[PDB]
Amino acid sequence: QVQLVESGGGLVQPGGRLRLSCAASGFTFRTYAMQWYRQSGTERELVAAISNIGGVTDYGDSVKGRFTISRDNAKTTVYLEMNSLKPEDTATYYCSAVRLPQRYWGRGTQVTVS
Amino acid sequence: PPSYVAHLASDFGVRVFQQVAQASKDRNVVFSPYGVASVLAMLQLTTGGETQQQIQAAMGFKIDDKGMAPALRHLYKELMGPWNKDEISTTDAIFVQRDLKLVQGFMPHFFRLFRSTVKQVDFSEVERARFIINDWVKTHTKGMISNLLGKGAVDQLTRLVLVNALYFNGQFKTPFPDSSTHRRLFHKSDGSTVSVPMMAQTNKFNYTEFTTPDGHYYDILELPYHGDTLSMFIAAPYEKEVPLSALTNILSAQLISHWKGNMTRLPRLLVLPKFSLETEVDLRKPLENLGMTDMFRQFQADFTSLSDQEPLHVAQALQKVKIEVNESGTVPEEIIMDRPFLFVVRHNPTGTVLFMGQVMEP
Amino acid sequence: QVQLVESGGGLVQAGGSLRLSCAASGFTFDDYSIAWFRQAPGKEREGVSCISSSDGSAYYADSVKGRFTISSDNAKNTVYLQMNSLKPEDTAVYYCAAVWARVCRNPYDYWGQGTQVTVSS
Ligand SMILES: O=C(Nc1cccc(-c2ccoc2)c1)C(=O)Nc1ccc(Cl)cc1C(=O)O
Repeated sequence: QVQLVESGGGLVQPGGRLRLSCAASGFTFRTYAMQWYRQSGTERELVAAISNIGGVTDYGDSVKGRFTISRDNAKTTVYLEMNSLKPEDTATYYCSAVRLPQRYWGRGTQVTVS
Repeated sequence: PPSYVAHLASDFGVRVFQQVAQASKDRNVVFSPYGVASVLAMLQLTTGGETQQQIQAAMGFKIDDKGMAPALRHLYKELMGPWNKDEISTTDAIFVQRDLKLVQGFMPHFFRLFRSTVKQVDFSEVERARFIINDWVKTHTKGMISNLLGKGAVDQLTRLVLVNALYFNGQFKTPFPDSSTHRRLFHKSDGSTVSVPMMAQTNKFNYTEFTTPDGHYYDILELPYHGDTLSMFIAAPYEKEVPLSALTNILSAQLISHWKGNMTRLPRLLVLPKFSLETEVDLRKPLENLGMTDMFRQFQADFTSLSDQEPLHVAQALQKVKIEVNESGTVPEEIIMDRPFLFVVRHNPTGTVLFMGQVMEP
Repeated sequence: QVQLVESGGGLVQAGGSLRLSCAASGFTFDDYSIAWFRQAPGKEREGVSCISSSDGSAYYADSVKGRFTISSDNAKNTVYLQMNSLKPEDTAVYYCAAVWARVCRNPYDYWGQGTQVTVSS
């Protein structure tokens, strides 16, 4: 029943926009922190992370102020606004819900830029 | 809206607390975010030029602008207005060398906005000047804040000092039973242990959970005070291995209002240590870290609004707070606050963060 | 083009004395507030001495009061810092700054490149 299904990915040209999304189900969304990762024969690197409420956000060094993570707990969704995309950002972007020590993962979404 | 300054003052004050808590890890701290904003707003009128801009940039508003000072006077009579005289008391005061020629006409302007004056003492008689300031602070905190200016804090070269003192002893809306007060172990930052008295009360407590972006979650309770205007917010990590540094380093006055918003009343048995904490905070490093560096530096500070005859700079900027949480006596699932926790006293109608601190060892 | 040129620095034994001079070109020190600053290793730039144009009074930092003197010779368009009984702590880059204000305070209009004062024990 616990499922995190991400969407929104696609192919864009350098400098393009992308709006990620991940529908959640099967657990208490309101109490979990939501995150976003990425991978491509490498390790999964943290990109964004948000607190369950209050809007406390956290980002990796490569994202700078280009990605913004948000959430709508009533609609049980975490978002990722991706602007100013660059060849380094081409990766599979995974979502994840964490209320330690419990973590749930998504299936991923492929983001590719020229 | 008059509540527009209450949020700026509290957002600025909580930011000051973060600098204090960062420098005061493992040590007890009681602090007043509204207090440092109220006295720094007074310092705006005495400064000018670049020094004044550093303050206004960090506080986010100008005391000169229309309605700002009247709103702060309305906010003061708002917090010290519901007959809290025996429960809460504060005082703001700036002290400058007495034979220093001040800008003519500035004091009536300073008085028009704050209904107080900048006080003048002769710092060349060091202990007399230290006594006059300590007596002024003590008589204005109902006798609760003693020796704010410690021996050696000022000498004969001191020319300008800023002091801020607050006492708080608010009674909860529903008292903790004196019979339920028991001795229990408290776990400290270093992993050691100490037995301390803790109150206890089962009730329908306004509660919510809170998880930081890294997955660690927290318990957050609201304890109403008598009068239904003020409340104390308790917050601590669920796991004792997570330091309170994680909470305070992302702390915001806005975040506290989000906690209160997502709260629901649940039947809980709460045990909470009694604490009586008194802290003197040297505001120098915290205010410097927020860009207010000129005011403390000789021949760099711009106090030309207060004096354009001699140079001036802030020798000392000190806040001393004393808070007391007791059973407030009059005539089920558990939450154990047996680890370093954070407390916040809040005026819910205005969102003003009156008090804030960490209990590392009650 | 306004230019301030400090001189007089150098190496001197602890307890020694040195006289710094700052000459002005392109303007005159008259009715400017004048201050000597210094930047020691591991420390910020800190005020050393000040002449406030409001009345010409001299002011000194706590660590140099009674040891240093500041003065201005408008017939020579020069400002001086007499440094007596120097201590190892007095080692710093010493530069002069003028500001068109009644008292010494930031920001300053002009300042020189500075001169090195080194005090050995
Ligand atoms: O403060 C004052 N004068 C003064 C001058 C020099 C030194 C000191 C001083 C006090 C303690 O240490 C030094 C005080 C004063 O006249 N105030 C006031 C006047 C009228 C009204 Cl309506 C209210 C106030 C007030 O302040 O509420």
